[PDB]
Amino acid sequence: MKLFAQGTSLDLSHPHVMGILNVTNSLIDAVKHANLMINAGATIIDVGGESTRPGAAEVSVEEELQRVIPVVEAIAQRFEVWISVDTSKPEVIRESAKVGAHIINDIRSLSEPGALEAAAETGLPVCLMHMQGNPKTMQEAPKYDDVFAEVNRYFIEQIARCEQAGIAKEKLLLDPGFGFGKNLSHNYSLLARLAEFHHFNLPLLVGMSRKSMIGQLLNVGPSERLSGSLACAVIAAMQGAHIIRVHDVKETVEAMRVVEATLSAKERYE
Amino acid sequence: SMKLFAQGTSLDLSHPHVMGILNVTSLIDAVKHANLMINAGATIIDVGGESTRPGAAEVSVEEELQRVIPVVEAIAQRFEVWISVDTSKPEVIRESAKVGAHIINDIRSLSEPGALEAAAETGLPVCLMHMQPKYDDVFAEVNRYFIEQIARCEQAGIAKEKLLLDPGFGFGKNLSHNYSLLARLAEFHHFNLPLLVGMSRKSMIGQLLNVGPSERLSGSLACAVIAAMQGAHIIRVHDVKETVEAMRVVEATLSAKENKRYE
Ligand SMILES: Cn1cnc2c(O)nc(N)nc21
Ligand SMILES: Cn1cnc2c(O)nc(N)nc21
Repeated sequence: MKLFAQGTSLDLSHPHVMGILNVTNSLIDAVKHANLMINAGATIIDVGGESTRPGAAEVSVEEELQRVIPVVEAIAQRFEVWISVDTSKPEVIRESAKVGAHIINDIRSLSEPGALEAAAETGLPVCLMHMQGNPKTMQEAPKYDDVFAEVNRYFIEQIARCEQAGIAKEKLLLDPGFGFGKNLSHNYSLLARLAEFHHFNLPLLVGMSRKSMIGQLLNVGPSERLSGSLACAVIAAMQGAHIIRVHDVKETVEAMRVVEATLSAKERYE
Repeated sequence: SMKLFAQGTSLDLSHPHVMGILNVTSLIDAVKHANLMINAGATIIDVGGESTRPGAAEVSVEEELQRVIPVVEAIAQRFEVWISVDTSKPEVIRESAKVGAHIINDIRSLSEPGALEAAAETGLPVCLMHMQPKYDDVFAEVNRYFIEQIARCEQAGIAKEKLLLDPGFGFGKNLSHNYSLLARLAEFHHFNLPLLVGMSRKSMIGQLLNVGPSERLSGSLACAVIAAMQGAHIIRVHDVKETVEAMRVVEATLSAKENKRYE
């Protein structure tokens, strides 16, 4: 299983670590951080210029372009690492692709007007992440009859949506969207059954690093969540997740080596 | 529904337990380290008074008793935690039980003269660990050993309800063997006995990552989670606080799963 973009490829025969580069002096520091993450073993860098947190304010397209495009450009010309961009905006998708981004990572799954068409035009890999509602209100009262079933149904529908727009399955990744319109028990129900999403025969991406599903479980703040985040990462990767999106790259890469050694000796866990 | 009974209390093995390592190979400092591990969430303390490491200095019966017994006694008097004692000597087994030890943890699986009888006399739970570097099928060999040792114990009057199995990570095993056993750990549940594992800071992490003993936390946590996801009941570690947090995540995950186990 592989992905192709910008004349290179990403081999997903072992779990990859995606380091988070939050860009909400600035350019200089961003590239410094990307370098540290690459040295720590990150093979994808995730650049995001609009907050995806509960209650977040929107960001204008001109400001998002200013935050994201020169960061993506600078990385793509200095390093060989793959680059993903967290954007919902057609114009950021186009301009990011133009300067070398490899993966379109939209928490809104190209729901914005023109996003679907801009994504397809790029020819790039696209991640489809489940979210209930939208970031302004998604965490007010998350509710599911059957969260696994509804997330699974969403993937079926969105895959169809992308295919019809000319984005082939071979370009798609799936992400259950931990924390996005989900309470604590919803998150663990999905993590417990993550392996069952392999039926789509698509790459699985997960992001749990320092999130509330760890915080609310341990009752600690964001800086005390490394051990829980590693446990989540390991649980996901043992079930065959292909990309793990994290803040703490070095520690996560070490954990994935152990997972990889265990998987090699096996005849995936489920 | 798996439980262990000892010294008038019981250990509920419906969820994983973290066992903290207390090295005593003074009494004040041993008690304070035990207090820190309990505060960090360890529910068993493993006390060792002749090191189990390779080529560690052997000690006399009297020395091991002087090292081990006062520590077991002090913990049993001050805390509600369960106590595991690392020993191979009949006399230490006997005296440890007398001052409140809950589990006999013998890396040699009660192989020394007298040890099997002394263990059976105490009525305490007994951990059977595998130790031998080469195997035709390391899992099959470890599985045969367990079959052998379980029988030997049952013959001596130690019922199956008292046994725990440990595959013995790093004990006569190379990198490949260790990960082979880790990968297939869930298959050992066919014995219907508790599984105890210890991978904390060991060579199966160190050689894989090429880092020193103090740099292996992330890898140790990965091993723990992997074992616990497969239904391992007790995890023996140096870093209790972090392991306990990781086990809490594993338990939230298993509670959401139908099988309550990954294989
Ligand atoms: C941008 N972003 C924040 N959290 C995320 C998650 O969990 N997945 C993806 N794909 N993107 C995320
Ligand atoms: C005492 N000791 C050291 N390592 C050990 C391991 O891996 N298992 C058990 N049961 N005891 C151990």
